[PDB]
Amino acid sequence: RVEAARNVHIVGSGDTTVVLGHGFGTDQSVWKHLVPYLVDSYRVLLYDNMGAGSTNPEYFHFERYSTLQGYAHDLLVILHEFNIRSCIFVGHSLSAMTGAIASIIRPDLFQKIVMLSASPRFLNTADYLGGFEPADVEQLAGAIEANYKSWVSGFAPMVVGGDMDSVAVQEFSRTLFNMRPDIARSVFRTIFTSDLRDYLGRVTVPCHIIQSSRDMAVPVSVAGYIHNRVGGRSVVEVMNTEGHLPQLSAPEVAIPVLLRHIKNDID
Ligand SMILES: Cc1c2ccocc-2oc1=O
Ligand code: NA
Ligand code: NA
Ligand code: NA
Repeated sequence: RVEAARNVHIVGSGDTTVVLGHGFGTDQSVWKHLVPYLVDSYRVLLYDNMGAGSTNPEYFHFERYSTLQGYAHDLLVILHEFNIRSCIFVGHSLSAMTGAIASIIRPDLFQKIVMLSASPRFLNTADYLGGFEPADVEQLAGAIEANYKSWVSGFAPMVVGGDMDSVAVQEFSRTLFNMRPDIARSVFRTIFTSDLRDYLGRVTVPCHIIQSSRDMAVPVSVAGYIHNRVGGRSVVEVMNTEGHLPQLSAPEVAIPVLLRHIKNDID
């Protein structure tokens, strides 16, 4: 059941639905410090993607999940099946891009996109700074197929930032361990070999572009890159936070920023 893989969950109520997408290695629980502050005003729809929960027996890695375009298509199917009208889409990490891709096809279904820790491409070119040289990609991949357990122990603190002991690193490690290792590797490869830069000018719905100032995976210049290239309205806010999952690791800072961008129009 594709429904089992997505694990769509709804909470809250209101005239507007907020759809929350998550990044690689985590799941919808990454939004645990945001949801309490939305449910009074919004219906909230959460879903799992990018291989999350694939240690569940009922999980099957459908063919559509071979590409980020397939995830974008699947998001559109979710919006259809849950009768979504003009959602506020909040995408962490690559789900910002699957949301953006989807919004080019059904802009009528998106009131806005709020991007958190988004990047259209991690690998550098001669002319584009994504934050990774080839050596960096190969070193981050590390033991992902040799020894999944070892890989997680190194990957999780690097991505989350701060220090290995933090609850956020523990949480990210927990969700990584709810991924089947083969799926983690294939999705990791999909992501690092995807290049979404060409889509940006086709995006027309308003984009609120939020990131940590100190994110190992997303140089500060990436927020500006997106801002300069999208085809509709946009705004940038770079937070004084570290790490790729600041909604989990620095909620005291990140949650009020997210709420302001959810609740208020540009501009
Ligand atoms: C694969 C991958 C990542 C690796 C490191 O940092 C953030 C990432 O987000 C992703 O989707
Ligand atoms: Na697949
Ligand atoms: Na379906
Ligand atoms: Na608004």
